[PDB]
Amino acid sequence: DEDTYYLQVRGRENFEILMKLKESLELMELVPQPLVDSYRQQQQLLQR
Amino acid sequence: DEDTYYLQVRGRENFEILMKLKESLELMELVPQPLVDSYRQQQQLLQR
Amino acid sequence: DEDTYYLQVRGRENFEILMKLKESLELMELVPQPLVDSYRQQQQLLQR
Amino acid sequence: DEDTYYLQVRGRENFEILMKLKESLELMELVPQPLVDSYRQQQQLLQR
Repeated sequence: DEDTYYLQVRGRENFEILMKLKESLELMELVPQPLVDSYRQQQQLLQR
Repeated sequence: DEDTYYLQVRGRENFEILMKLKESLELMELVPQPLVDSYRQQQQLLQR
Repeated sequence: DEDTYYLQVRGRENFEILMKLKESLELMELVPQPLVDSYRQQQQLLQR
Repeated sequence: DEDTYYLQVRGRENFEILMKLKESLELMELVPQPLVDSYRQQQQLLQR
């Protein structure tokens, strides 16, 4: 139990923010791991 | 068309982040407007 | 170490989605617990 | 004005949800456009 799930979200504004996020989170699995690591490094520089 | 929607999210980690968010976004409608305005002020102080 | 944090987000679209979310998540602490429980119940009805 | 921004988020749980999201949203720019389009198609199948 960890595959696709259904998220009931009320309100267009709310749905859109999460929908774009669902795409960002889901797509993060389709981005080459080595390329994500590099980004994490650029981000590791400063969380500010 | 702006009521509750269904968001298919794959991966437990992904689902949990959005699920907690769905709750935060949805609940934001149940928090007294005047009280949210006050918070926005405290937040308006600095986005840093 | 769990108070306010700084999140560096690149891209306006990205910043806005998270900013509105920061407000939703942060405000969730300002909404009466008993009132949130009631919502969670309405949400507990179905995650679909 | 649309580059990196700073998001002040209070509470570890809150910060973590948005932080992982900041990474997902930001990384979405590093994932080949043609590959994202394919995903969007798989997602276009059903929003349920």
